[PDB]
Amino acid sequence: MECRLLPYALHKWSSFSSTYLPENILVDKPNDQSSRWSSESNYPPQYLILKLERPAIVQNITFGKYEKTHVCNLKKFKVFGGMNEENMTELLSSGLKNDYNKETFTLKHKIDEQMFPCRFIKIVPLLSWGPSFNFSIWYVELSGIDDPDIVQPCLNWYSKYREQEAIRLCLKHFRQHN
Amino acid sequence: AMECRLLPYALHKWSSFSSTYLPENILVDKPNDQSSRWSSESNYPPQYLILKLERPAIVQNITFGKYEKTHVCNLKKFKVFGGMNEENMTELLSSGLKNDYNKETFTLKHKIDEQMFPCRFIKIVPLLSWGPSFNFSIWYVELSGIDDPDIVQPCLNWYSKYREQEAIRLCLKHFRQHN
Repeated sequence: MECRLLPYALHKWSSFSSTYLPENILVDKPNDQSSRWSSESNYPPQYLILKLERPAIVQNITFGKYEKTHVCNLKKFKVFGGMNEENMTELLSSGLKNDYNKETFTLKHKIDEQMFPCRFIKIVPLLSWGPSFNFSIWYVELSGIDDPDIVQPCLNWYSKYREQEAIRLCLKHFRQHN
Repeated sequence: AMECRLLPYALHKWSSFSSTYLPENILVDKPNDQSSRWSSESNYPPQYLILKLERPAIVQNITFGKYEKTHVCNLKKFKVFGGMNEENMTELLSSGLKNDYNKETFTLKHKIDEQMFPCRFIKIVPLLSWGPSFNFSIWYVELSGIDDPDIVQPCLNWYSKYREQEAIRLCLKHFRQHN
């Protein structure tokens, strides 16, 4: 197989505090207490939306950390993904250890046995290890399959799937509201 | 049976209103009362009234009352829309009133091909006063058409099937425009 780092850019964010920029998640510098995104508050919604350079089967997410334990670290978070910003699919619900060790998590990337691609990944912090302090994310690395020979047929399948679901739900909702 | 009849309505939403020129003033036909009108707060868009019928109906006409004298606030141009909900309403009429003291009645679009369709909401959108200066004013509105449930219910059933087809067409058009 091949599994590759999937580059991304920061696309949207709920908020940020001071100089704790969304873009700080791009670099792994546990050596620097300011190299993180921090939300402005812990009240929802808070999130970062990452836009991949190209669509990919997004298989893992890796979170870096600070050199020491940190109150702002995410005790709980969710990850969503989709081909656009709206209607994203939940890919993961978990949490980080409050330590200085990088952690990698498998993301949902199949429906039944068929792989599906994302263009956007949304990280939703839910709980900090110390309840008061803003949510912080130090570093995010996405990995998966970006080989077009795999991604393209998955995109084709997934476009049809989402179209069928849109229709089914369009009519379901149309008929409920009548 | 199936006479064109007055269709009662209530005021549902409005863009704005000036001072005591309430949206509800369109419910009463009092041509000697200069204050018996809805007036928008300004003429900048969008301005509108949305009327909610008591029951769904085939809305066939709209009648506008007037003041006893000519008035600058009278609608030189206006449009009317209607729908089963407030969103995605259909244009039913684009016209204008005479600057006189005569009530005017206009036929509204109420068929798609040969099939009648019903509305629950009617939106009146003033566009021009006679009038360039003064705010948009509406003195009195009367809706008329068929509200006999033996006509309206089957028409609603058909229209739901029609709207479902259009929803599907547009859903796929919009899904496919976003590759």
